[PDB]
Amino acid sequence: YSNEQEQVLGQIVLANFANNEGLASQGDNVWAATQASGVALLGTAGSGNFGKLTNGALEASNVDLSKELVNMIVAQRNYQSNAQTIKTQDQILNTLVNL
Amino acid sequence: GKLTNGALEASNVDLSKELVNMIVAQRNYQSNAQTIKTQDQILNTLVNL
Amino acid sequence: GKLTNGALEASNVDLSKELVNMIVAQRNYQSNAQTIKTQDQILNTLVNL
Amino acid sequence: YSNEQEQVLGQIVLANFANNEGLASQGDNVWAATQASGVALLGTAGSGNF
Amino acid sequence: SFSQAVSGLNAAATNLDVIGNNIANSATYGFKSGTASFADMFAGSKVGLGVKVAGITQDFTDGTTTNTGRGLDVAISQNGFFRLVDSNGSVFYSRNGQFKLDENRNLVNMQGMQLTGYPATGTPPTIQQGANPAPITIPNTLMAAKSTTTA
Amino acid sequence: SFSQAVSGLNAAATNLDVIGNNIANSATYGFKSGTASFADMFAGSKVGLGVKVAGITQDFTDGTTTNTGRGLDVAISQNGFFRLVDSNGSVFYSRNGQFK
Amino acid sequence: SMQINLNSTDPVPSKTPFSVSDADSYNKKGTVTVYDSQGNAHDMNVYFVKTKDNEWAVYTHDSSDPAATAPTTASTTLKFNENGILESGGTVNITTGTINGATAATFSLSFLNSMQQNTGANNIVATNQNGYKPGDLVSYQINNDGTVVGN
Amino acid sequence: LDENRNLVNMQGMQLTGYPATGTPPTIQQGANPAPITIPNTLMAAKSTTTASMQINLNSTDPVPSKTPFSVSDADSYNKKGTVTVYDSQGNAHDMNVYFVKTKDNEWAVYTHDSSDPAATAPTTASTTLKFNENGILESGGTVNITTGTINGATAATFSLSFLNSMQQNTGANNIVATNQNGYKPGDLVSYQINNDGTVVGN
Amino acid sequence: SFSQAVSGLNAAATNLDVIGNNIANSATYGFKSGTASFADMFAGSKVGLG
Repeated sequence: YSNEQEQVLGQIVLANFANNEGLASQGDNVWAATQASGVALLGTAGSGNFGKLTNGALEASNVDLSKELVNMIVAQRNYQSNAQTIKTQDQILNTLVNL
Repeated sequence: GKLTNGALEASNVDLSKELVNMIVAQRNYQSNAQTIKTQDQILNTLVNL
Repeated sequence: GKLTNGALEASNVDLSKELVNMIVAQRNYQSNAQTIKTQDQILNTLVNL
Repeated sequence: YSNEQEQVLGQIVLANFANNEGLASQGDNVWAATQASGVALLGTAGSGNF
Repeated sequence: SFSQAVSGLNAAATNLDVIGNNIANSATYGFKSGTASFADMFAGSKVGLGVKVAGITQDFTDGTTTNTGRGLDVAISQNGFFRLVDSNGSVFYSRNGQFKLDENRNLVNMQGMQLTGYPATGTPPTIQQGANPAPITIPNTLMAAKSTTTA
Repeated sequence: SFSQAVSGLNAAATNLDVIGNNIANSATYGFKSGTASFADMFAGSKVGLGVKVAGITQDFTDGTTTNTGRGLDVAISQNGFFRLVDSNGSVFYSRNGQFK
Repeated sequence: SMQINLNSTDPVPSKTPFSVSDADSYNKKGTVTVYDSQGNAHDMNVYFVKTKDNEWAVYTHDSSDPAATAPTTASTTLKFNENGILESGGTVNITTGTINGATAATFSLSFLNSMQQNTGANNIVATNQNGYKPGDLVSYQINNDGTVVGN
Repeated sequence: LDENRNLVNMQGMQLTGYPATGTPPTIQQGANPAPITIPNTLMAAKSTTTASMQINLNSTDPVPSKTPFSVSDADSYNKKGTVTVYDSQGNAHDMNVYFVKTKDNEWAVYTHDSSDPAATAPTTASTTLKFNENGILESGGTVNITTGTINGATAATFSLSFLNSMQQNTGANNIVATNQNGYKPGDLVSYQINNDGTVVGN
Repeated sequence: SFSQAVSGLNAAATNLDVIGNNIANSATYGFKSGTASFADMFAGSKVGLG
């Protein structure tokens, strides 16, 4: 304030879950707690089992582009292999029908 | 805030940050283009069965 | 709206967004042609009975 | 409006059915209510089962 | 007999879609990558009926912390989730720390979801670490004065 | 399928347009930088339908003050906006202090 | 139910008697949201005040009732043994107030599994209650074991 | 890690293994495998039952000048050390151990609890460490020590050891090792699986 | 990947700006010089991001 005095308006609460993999993503970089993830355990930053908060900073995504590209290549090759299997079954069925 | 006479507030655009972000963005765009290329090859493979 | 003299309103066609749609529509067209070919083979195997 | 004030004209209604699969398609990306689907339940977006 | 080949093609398509989605959300502060988990579906016979996707598992590893600077921006380290509420009272969780004050002076993210926390009450206000979490507000009302009682 | 990659390309293009607007406006008194904020589009399935541009956020950091020697030039330090009126009486707000 | 952990090193508050407005008059405050017969939310505040080592007076108040009487008598007394395990006073029957004519709810509040040892500070391990508010059907599902569940 | 704190695979089948029983918990391999679970159950405190203080002593130290002993006066003793023990509630008791050289190779050690404000200062020898011809500890290496009663917690009595302590021409008296088996309550911070299959919660 | 080099470049730019500001105030009565303080940004992985 302007009177050389400050006030506290609130304290941001943090949530921790037993099962992180159980949280169902609802989009808009937002998660919703469900039965598999359990009930949310609430607390404050830096106390208990919570990490502290960094001010003036944002956490970026953990997506590495190189690994994604290589996995895309491998998955494309696997998809084409499965398509080859489908073609094989097609030729087998065509051979039997042409009998 | 107070007003300073005889001067202007310049832009807050730092050029080095913009250049680095441009490099990152272009690469991301190229990665997404590669994704589209992969899915295009997938659809071609399935069609040509 | 306002009128700006000495200026022209360019088109609103973005080439990137278009080329991608061209690829997608090409794939849709090829899929429909594949369906046509399938029905053609259906009629063929029925006729040759 | 131009008088620095906004005015509401209406609210879009949303309809949910007990049986979506029972809806009889009429074409033109349009569905029609039938006995199999049941009577449509009306409501507002973002509330209840909407 | 396409029982296996069709399932394999579907699994490969799902994995490729997951990879493409990961590629697309590369610049989404608060995004965690995903990986498809596959399982076979042997059923009675030994012929290996096919494959199925057992689920999609997130990768909840902390991303790089970038000092954008905007004061409201808060990055979270280690474990924890930011808690938000929509207009209908539902509770949601997010690692994205890009916040702004709306017209009613309520801390909201880009989508308008109200950030929650322990509110303060009393004179002087004290953080009610017990009080059920409430949306955080930053009123601009003028602050009253306290008569001198201890010096 | 195609939708995820299309959304990713659109988001990358929007980011690049924001960067281009910022870099072309590096020399503009009172201009504030912009940054695109992205959000994913999960809907029911866990497949991650894609990404979308949640918005473009301005950065209202006080820029460097540059003198010019003109008596009608004034800059707003810290917070504050110049209030302006057009021909129709509509109100507007700007940080640029070049007046004539 | 309210499982809490209390610190054995906390000094006895100076400001006798206990006052809800006086923060210095109590050691710890917690909140539990219960629901009455009609479905109104009662934010029951539970206050822990240390009296003598191995003794904690517990007071209760209704923060949703504007006509609730100010608590002047200790609601119960938690006594922890020399090993820090709760020995007596862990259960008490508590009745809330009346809001807009709704029937007050009488429920048993249990401090089972609460322990007093040398922790960092007073922290509430867990809170739970078996009441709820009216709910509208949102979704339905069939689980792995065949049970049909409506959320 | 599911909602019930068990280790399960993607399909939900629970991983099995040898459970841990006893205090301190150890893997008992004589039992049948059981599903592995990781509870948040706070860990209780352990009052100390065994403490150890290995120290090296200087031979050239002169005897204390200001007889008698006072815990307040620094010149009244040769050395002072601190060991933190824990009672039934996990409260910290700071045992100060005082070394006064009495005769050649003979060192009286006093024990005083500084965490209890109402405890009286010791006036009589708690133990007399005897060192042989060359450091080698001779006798008096183990002493029963009783804590004070603080905040209603049970006082923890324990055996405090000076084994392998030496007294030679070392430059000065400095503590080499202090150990104790007690700990204060702690909450679950992390969990890990070792390369030998053990699941360990930190 | 890119974030590490981005952080390094931003730190170097901040140091350069601080040095330039100090030089610009070479003749400024009562001015005290400034120096940037740097710290690594390890987060979980042993790579040490930035």
